[PDB]
Amino acid sequence: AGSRLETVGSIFSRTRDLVRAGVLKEKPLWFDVYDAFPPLREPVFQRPRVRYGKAKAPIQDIW
Amino acid sequence: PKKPNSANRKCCRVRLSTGREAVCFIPGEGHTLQEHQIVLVEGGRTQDLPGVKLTVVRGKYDCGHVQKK
Amino acid sequence: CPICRDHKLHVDFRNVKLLEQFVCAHTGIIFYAPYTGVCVKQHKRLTQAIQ
Amino acid sequence: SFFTKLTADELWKGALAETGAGAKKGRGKRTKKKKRKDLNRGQIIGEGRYGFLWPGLNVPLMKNGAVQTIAQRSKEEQEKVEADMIQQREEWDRKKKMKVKRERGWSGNSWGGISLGPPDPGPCGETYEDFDTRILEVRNVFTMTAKEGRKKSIRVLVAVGNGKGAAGFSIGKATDRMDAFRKAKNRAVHHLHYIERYEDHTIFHDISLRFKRTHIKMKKQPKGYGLRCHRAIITICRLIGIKDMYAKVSGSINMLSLTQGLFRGLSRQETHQQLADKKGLHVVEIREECGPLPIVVASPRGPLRKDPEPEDEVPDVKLDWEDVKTAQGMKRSVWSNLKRAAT
Amino acid sequence: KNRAARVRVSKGDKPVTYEEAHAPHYIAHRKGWLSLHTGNLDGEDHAAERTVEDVFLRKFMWGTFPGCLADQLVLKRRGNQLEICAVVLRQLSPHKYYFLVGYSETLLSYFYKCPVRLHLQTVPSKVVYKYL
Amino acid sequence: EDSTDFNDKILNEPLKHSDFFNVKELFSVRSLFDARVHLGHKAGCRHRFMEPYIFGSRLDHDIIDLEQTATHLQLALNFTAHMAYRKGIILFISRNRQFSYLIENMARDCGEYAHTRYFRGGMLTNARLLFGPTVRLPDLIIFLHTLNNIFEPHVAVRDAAKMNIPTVGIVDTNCNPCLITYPVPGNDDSPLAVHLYCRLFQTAITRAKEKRQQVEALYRLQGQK
RNA sequence: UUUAAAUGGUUGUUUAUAAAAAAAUUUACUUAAA
RNA sequence: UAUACCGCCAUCUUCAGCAAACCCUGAUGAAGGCUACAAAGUAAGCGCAAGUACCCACGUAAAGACGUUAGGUCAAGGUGUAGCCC
Ligand SMILES: [K+]
Ligand SMILES: [K+]
Ligand SMILES: [K+]
Ligand SMILES: [Mg+2]
Ligand SMILES: [Mg+2]
Ligand SMILES: [Mg+2]
Ligand SMILES: [Mg+2]
Ligand SMILES: [Mg+2]
Ligand SMILES: [Mg+2]
Ligand SMILES: [Mg+2]
Ligand SMILES: [Mg+2]
Ligand SMILES: [Mg+2]
Ligand SMILES: [Mg+2]
Ligand SMILES: [Mg+2]
Ligand SMILES: [Mg+2]
Repeated sequence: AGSRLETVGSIFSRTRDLVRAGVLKEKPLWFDVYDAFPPLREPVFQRPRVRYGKAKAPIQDIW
Repeated sequence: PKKPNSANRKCCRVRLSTGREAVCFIPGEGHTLQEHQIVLVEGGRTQDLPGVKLTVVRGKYDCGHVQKK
Repeated sequence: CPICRDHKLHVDFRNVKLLEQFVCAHTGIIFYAPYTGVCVKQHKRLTQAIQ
Repeated sequence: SFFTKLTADELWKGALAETGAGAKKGRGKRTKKKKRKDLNRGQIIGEGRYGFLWPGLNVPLMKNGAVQTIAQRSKEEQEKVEADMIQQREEWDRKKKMKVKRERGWSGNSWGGISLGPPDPGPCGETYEDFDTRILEVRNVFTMTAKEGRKKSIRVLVAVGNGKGAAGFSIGKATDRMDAFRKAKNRAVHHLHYIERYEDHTIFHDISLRFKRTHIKMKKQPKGYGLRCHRAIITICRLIGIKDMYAKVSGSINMLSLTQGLFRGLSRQETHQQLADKKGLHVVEIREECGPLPIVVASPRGPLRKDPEPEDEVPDVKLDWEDVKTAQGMKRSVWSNLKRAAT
Repeated sequence: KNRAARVRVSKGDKPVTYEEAHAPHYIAHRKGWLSLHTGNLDGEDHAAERTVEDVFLRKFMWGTFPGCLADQLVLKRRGNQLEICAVVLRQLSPHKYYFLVGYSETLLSYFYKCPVRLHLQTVPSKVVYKYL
Repeated sequence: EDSTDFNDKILNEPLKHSDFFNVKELFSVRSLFDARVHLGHKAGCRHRFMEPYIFGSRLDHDIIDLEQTATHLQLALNFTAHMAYRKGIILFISRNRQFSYLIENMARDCGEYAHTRYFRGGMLTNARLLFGPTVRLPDLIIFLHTLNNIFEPHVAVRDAAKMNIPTVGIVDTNCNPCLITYPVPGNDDSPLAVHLYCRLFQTAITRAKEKRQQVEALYRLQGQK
């Protein structure tokens, strides 16, 4: 099957849970590589928000 | 009746034991009620007839049961 | 009801496996009649047989 | 005249009146909608009213190794053949009159809670026989077109689940109700959630959530409690595999908001292991039925912190008045805790 | 809108034969005539009697071979001979076909006082030209 | 009986080493700096999700931190090699028309696939209708440029996540890396930078495919005797 | 920016499943006798 | 009884749209789905078109979908329902 809910979790968590639940009969070719060498950040969808009030970006000027 | 219905619904005006006079719907097919007769009325509005909020009870005092077919 | 529709189900204090179906396994309370749909007559007989 | 006779297809097309102005814009609704009967069904070639036996057509060509000659059934023999034919028709007609018992959903004439069966197998020899489908809503939506005016469409909400944590829902739209069912059923299996069940029977913690204007408050319950929630939530819970839970739906009771809100809350629950790992502490379960026994349900896979979590004297938590009001015996309701069938 | 002999579009699930798929303005362009005789040629006689005979024969064969015909008849007339060409199905037993061919050829020869032959061509199923 | 041994010696063996394909030697922080990988867009073009990767703003020009680029690139090149070693279909996607010819050559040279053209709706989520019921979708998608030509995320980023296909992507300071599996913060405009990315990913893929052939051959020669 | 131009009786315009089956004929002269 | 219908048609049409099956968007609402230096659509089938008839590739015929007007026709013929049968 597979889950096309790209805004819920990541491709890893969705694949792991579906293989775990018995929906996906075989793990995809990439799964074992991700599990061994995962990325620094789990790719989860986030919504970009504008900064209001006193919220400022932490980027500093290089001098 | 009011829209979208059309009929000639048999009603009567009674003087209630409280002294008030109200219009009461007579249910069933065929009624033999005449003036000065005694009836028992109950609640329940006639959804068609605006303002008729009382119903005559069939089979009490003078108002008899509807005659079979 | 479930008891009256099958004439071979006998509500007896010895038919422990049938009586167990009408008791909660986790709490041990006898289900009230609306739970299973047994008529009042059979629920009374079931309660007495369970006791 | 023999030359004015038409064929069966032409006769039935006229008599049935399936294509006409009466059916274009909900103009004529007739309970006595005529049904087509094939009158050639039971007819045998060569059988007539006179009862002649034609060798090689009605009867076998050769009998006893000799060619049969033209014969005619006797009067009484033909009567039996004609009587049997009437009996066969009545039996066939009887079969069609019989009504098959349909398992009703939430109501007799409601589509909610009726099973649509397993999702259809995928093109690549893929099967979903484990999954069960159940309808949640069937709505007759309408749009306006320049040519035809009111254009009727069917919107169908269906949920699917295998009963072991994997469940999903989708909306299907089509002019025909069957097409809407199929589209929704097949699309739902491609949009599956995985729901974390505590001990494979309940939720890990109480979830309070508002999706748009619909509020859902779910409570974790012990085994044997059953499903004491909105009929739609009961249906979804059976597909997910949750056996014990309580839920109160407030605000708008929109079915699409409820379903989307339920899956949003259940998907975002924190398991006991995730809590132990995040906090670096043991998660110890205290059960009244087990006295003071400390049951460790989860331990931190990584290093275990040595500082105890700071115990705030007074918790600054937002309490729901309805919960507090019930705990103080201030909530009377003639509709609460009513005896109901096993769910 | 014109209606004559036009099988109208459905959902793409109605199988039509090649003859049924072509409207009347194709009768000398993409499809031919289902009957060939001399009645309708210039200076020829008896067009009326040929027409009645064709109408009867198409009715006769429809009822004589009920459920067997897979497409329309092709009636051919050469001199005194009448030849009926029918595309039938492969459901009825061959014995019943031979009986009906011997019966129809004899009965029709005595009815129209001419030698009549019936040429059957069997197909496993109706030949679908397109799905309308 | 033989399948499990084959899989262990070939498929599971490389997954036990931190850098099986030695991709760390392909690049250094100096080489990345000389390719202008650290040059980001102006601060007014900054995406909020790229702030963790930005070293700072030099006169309103965001400078990408190459020390994080190096760690992110190491993981991306490692993942790419393992997928090529496993005979995975790798698809290069980019809508930057200055580099469409370069990227399409790089894919053909390493025996992989490139999609540098207008991405038609449903290429990934409706593939079985577009290509055929038995079509095999890519196992990895490498975005050399993650933005389309209206400065918005390439539709394939969302659709790759829908289809559960891992994605490698060069994410400049104006890009959204939230759905890219292996983001590599770096300049995606300068030819020198794009030429380096193409050299690095082409080498890692070529190296991995040859290693798969060497390992299989050794296993087979030993198997007979 | 820029002439005038009123009217159109009442009620009616949207949901529950689908579809029959059959059966065989049963391989090679002439003849005769009591 | 054309307001039960088949059949044959008028009308917009001196139109170019109708649309199964999928995919995606709108927080999974009624609904919506294009930009070519392209940004989510792919689209069987039907109509247009193309072909064919007439004296040409022109023109004229023919053709002209889905629907609109419960449009016309129970009096071409057939036919559902109801009615008549000294
Ligand atoms: K009314
Ligand atoms: K009315
Ligand atoms: K009639
Ligand atoms: Mg009342
Ligand atoms: Mg009911
Ligand atoms: Mg016309
Ligand atoms: Mg850039
Ligand atoms: Mg006026
Ligand atoms: Mg008006
Ligand atoms: Mg009409
Ligand atoms: Mg022309
Ligand atoms: Mg014309
Ligand atoms: Mg044309
Ligand atoms: Mg009319
Ligand atoms: Mg008229």
